[PDB]
Amino acid sequence: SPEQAMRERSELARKGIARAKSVVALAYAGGVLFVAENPSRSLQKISELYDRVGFAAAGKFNEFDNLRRGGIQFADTRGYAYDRRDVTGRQLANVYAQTLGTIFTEQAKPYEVELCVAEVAHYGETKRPELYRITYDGSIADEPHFVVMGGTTEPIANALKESYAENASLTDALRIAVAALRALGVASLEVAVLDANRPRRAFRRITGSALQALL
Amino acid sequence: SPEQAMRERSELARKGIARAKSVVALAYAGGVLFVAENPSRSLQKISELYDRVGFAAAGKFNEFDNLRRGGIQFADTRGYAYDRRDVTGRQLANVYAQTLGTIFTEQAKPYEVELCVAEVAHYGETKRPELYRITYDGSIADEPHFVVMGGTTEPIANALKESYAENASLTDALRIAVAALRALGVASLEVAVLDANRPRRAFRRITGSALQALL
Amino acid sequence: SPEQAMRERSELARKGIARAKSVVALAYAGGVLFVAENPSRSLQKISELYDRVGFAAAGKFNEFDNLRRGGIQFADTRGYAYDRRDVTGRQLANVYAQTLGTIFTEQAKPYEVELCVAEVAHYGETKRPELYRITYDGSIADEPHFVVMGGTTEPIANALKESYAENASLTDALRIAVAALRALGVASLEVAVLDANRPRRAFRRITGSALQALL
Amino acid sequence: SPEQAMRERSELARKGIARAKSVVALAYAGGVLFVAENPSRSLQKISELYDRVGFAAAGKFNEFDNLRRGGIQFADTRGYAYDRRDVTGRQLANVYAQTLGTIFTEQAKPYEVELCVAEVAHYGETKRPELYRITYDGSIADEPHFVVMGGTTEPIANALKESYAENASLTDALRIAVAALRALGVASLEVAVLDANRPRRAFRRITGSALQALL
Amino acid sequence: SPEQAMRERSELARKGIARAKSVVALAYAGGVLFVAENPSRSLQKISELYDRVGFAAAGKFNEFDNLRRGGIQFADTRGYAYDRRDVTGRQLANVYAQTLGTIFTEQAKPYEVELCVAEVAHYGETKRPELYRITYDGSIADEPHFVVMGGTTEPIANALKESYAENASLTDALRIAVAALRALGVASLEVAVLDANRPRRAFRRITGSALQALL
Amino acid sequence: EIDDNRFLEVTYANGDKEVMYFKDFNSGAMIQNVVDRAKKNAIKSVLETGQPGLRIQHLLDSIVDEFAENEDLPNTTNPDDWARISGKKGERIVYIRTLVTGNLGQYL
Amino acid sequence: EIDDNRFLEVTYANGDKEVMYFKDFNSGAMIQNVVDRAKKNAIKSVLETGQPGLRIQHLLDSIVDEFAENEDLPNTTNPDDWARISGKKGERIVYIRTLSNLGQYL
Amino acid sequence: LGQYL
Repeated sequence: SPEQAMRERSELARKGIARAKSVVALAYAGGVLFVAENPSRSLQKISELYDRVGFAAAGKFNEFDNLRRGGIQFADTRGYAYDRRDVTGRQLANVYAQTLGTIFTEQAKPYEVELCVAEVAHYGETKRPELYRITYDGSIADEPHFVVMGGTTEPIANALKESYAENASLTDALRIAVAALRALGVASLEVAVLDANRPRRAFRRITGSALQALL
Repeated sequence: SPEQAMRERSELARKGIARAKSVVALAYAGGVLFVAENPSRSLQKISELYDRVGFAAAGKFNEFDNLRRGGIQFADTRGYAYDRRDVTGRQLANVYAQTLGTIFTEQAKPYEVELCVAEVAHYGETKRPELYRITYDGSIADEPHFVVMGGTTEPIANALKESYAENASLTDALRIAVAALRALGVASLEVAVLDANRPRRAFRRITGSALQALL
Repeated sequence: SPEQAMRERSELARKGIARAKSVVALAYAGGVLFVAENPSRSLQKISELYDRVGFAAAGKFNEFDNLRRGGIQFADTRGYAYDRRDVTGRQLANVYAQTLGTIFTEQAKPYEVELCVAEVAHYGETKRPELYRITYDGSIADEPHFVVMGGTTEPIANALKESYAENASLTDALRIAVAALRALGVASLEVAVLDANRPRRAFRRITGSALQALL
Repeated sequence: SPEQAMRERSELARKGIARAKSVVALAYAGGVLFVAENPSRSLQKISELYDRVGFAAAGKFNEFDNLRRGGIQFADTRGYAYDRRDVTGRQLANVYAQTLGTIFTEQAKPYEVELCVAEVAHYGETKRPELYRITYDGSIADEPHFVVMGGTTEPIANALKESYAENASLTDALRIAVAALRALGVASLEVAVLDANRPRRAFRRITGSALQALL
Repeated sequence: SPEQAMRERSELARKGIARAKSVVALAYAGGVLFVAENPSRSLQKISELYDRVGFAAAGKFNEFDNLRRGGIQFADTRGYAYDRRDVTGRQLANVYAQTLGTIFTEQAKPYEVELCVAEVAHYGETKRPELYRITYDGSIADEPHFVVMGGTTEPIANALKESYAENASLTDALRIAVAALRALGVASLEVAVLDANRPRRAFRRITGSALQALL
Repeated sequence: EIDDNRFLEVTYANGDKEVMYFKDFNSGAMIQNVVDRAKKNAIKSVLETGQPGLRIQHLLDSIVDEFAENEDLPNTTNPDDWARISGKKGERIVYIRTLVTGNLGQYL
Repeated sequence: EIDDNRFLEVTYANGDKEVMYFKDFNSGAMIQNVVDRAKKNAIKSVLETGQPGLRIQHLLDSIVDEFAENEDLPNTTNPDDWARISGKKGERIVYIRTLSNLGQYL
Repeated sequence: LGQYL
């Protein structure tokens, strides 16, 4: 029966994403901000994908780090084969959607993962940040303001719905994101930005004492 | 019993096409017009296939985009192997007729897709637009006037049956197609044409302010 | 038990041939005449195989067009490997029989097809037209006068049994064949001949206004 | 069950062997005579295998023709690899036995075939004709006088038992063989000989008016 | 059922880790100390992995020695491909986690093993020892002070919790580790250190009379 | 033979969807029930409005009500029909659906 | 339609997740149980404070306390009654959901 | 298969 078992994975996967930590990504004046609840110092859930494309995920790590690696592979092979400015967040999001769909209908177990691909404009350029959410189905959604992944997403999504403000500075967006995430110190937070002002590589982690000052 | 399994495959494919947006393609004075109900700005359901051959689809995105890519591959390999004017809409339709049959009988789940291949005459040439509809069965129907794909096709097909007029201009055919499709603004419509007057590449999207003026 | 499962396959292939249009092929003064009931303008059920060997079929189109292509492949590889006058209708018929038997026993679903291979003599030569019918299992039968394929074959076969006349002209054989087939205008008929008088390529379609005059 | 397979496969193939026309092969003064009941003009059940080795079969045409082709292949590869006089009827019979045993145990369906390999002496040489019968399982039997294959073998075998005479001429052996086979004109008989008097190629068909005179 | 297979795999591996001797690893002034209860003189459960990276395991000997070998392979291939100071305990731990996440879900029987990867700083450098524990599921835990593997971990862990002291000398940490392990002479103990003071290769076994003096 | 008389559609091993109207479940008992319901409606009309007699429109309304009241009868399996339909069809009924009344992947 | 009276979460064959609130399960026996629980709360209030009265807040709290104890309105797997609601919906009901050492989750 | 020598 296609209905019982192709759907059977959908509950399985939904359950796996819920027994994980919560991640948020939101647009602010200087680009995009990723704020994840992460206790470990070695294992991460936020990553650079390409010059202006970042990536956050929530769910089984062996699976979303597998996707992290695959996406890095893809982006670099394209950038070298054509050029750096040709790889876009949109292509990456689409590849992740195809790949998560193919795992959903073929592999034994569906990837209990939820992805967010983020993109900002190039240096000295003007364009709105783009956020995409890719689910375990292979579904892809275009988000204008923020993405919330993993755990219980309702309270965080609503708190962000009240607190969100376009063109908020880095400190305000960090306060809003940590506040809505609570609905945690520098020893339990993974924070990075897609700073639109950087010349080439936009991704930049905010850790330690600098993070301490920001929050 | 393969007699019963085939029946559940056909029903599953039919439900998937019904559980999707609606696309129409109709002949007008300057060629063929594709009008689809599409909210996303990145994901598209209308595409150039070859110089004078266009393509619309309705069903599961990843699958009809798989077919989109396969068809592009095919057409370009032929055009280079023989010549550009040898690739015809008829060949393309036939290839998607046999690929969807093979998928429908051999793969685990049948593709839930409905295809429409369109062709117009070459530049300075005279010939009637040809529309073909390829179903998940692999059946190919030759349409003289318009094709309606995906969702509930009856009311749209009837509204077009009353409003259709051969040699309608671009604006009239757009009004007729949007009206019958309603049975939506520039932010929820994907509109493109196979303009028979272009010298080589006939496919041409109509978006933004130009689309705004046309409708 | 294997024989009983084979009985289930025989019926399924027969049901597909029954759910289809009817084709006739008969001998007349100038060679052999194929007359098929075919509404489409792109999809064809009559084809040239080699210089003097023609082919008609009735059943699922994807499967008898697969056979059409395979037969073309075979005939040309032989003609080039040895010579043109070495490829005979008899070899072709035999290959189709072997292939339909292998398909009927080894593949999941039997080809719901019925084939007729026709051959005439070479130019300036004298010899009677040969008709062979190959059925879905691999059986092959030698016909002296006419072959009827697909749909309900009894009334057409009997009407031909009363009307057939050896050495009938092209027009009389066309009238007899259309009459017995009715037991349809140029917009619903596919008509071709294996004209024994042509120097090399004997197959020749009769369409449009010339067909209009003949019938 | 191991017992079920052997008893059931045996019945499935003995049925299909009795479900076919009858062939006889008998020794006469000039060599060996094959007389088969065969209505078709293209499909044959008697064949040359090598210079002095002939072959007759009864069962399912596609399969014993597969064996016919395999045997030809074998004999020619040996004759070229070593020499012509090294290929013997005994080797051929043995290969057919190995192959029919392997088919009978390993393939899905057993070959519903019955084979007879015949051999005569070389030119200007003296030696008795050898007849071997290979059955569907791989069994091989050495016959001194005649082999009867396919259909109901009892009445034909007995009629031959009363009528057989060693060193009978070609005409008498033909009368005896046709008579015992009846227990049919030139339009329903396939007749050939392994004429021991020919210099190299001993196999020779007797068809048409010459056959008419002989019978 | 994915849930029943997960709860069955999990309770068998765990019935193997607790079905084995106990190993402890703890930080002390000169680096990290491994103390395992091991009767054999040839079979070892503590091993050098790379210059500053050590390895201890508890479970099924053939399997954790398989992992021992794979890790050695990995570390040397990296060290040669890039450089020695690029291979870190963190990479190794991560590879073991991916491997124990793939074995557990894909192989027939999960590996019944518990791993501990240890790392110290380079020579003349200052940095805290890092301990990671990889479970048979594929989870990795960052430990600040000590890891206990195999057998009855909870009683041994309770004793270490009371006796542990940072910057304890080699003799004190050995007394604490043997004491908590008892909760055994040089003929039943496997003792090795990751001595941070060594110039390059930090791993060093303590056996025989030197071990005798230390305890 | 109108859309109003379409009761149930039936799928089989072949799976061809064959419509079953109310006429396939008509019986003398149903006819008597319709007549009795029409008589009750006529008596109600006499009680309320005061005009005596029987009307054809009462019969039509009774037919409509009787047909609409039997929409919950069908179930997974129904005998007394299989030995008449699965014969000419040649395939056993595997599914029955009531006709017109009133994210598992991405589907652009 | 506020998310304070959530009762069940149903995922259909189409994959559409819908929250069925109490509005689709207001049986008369459920109303009786609500009233009885409110009266019990009134007993507790009058025996705690002494004032002989019934508060509207008693019934308001009993509304949400009614489903703290199961009423047999939800069922395991797919209920036959749900197959009836699913028939009205036109989409087959697939998931009923009320409202360690197994790998690593981040 | 009755072929036993």
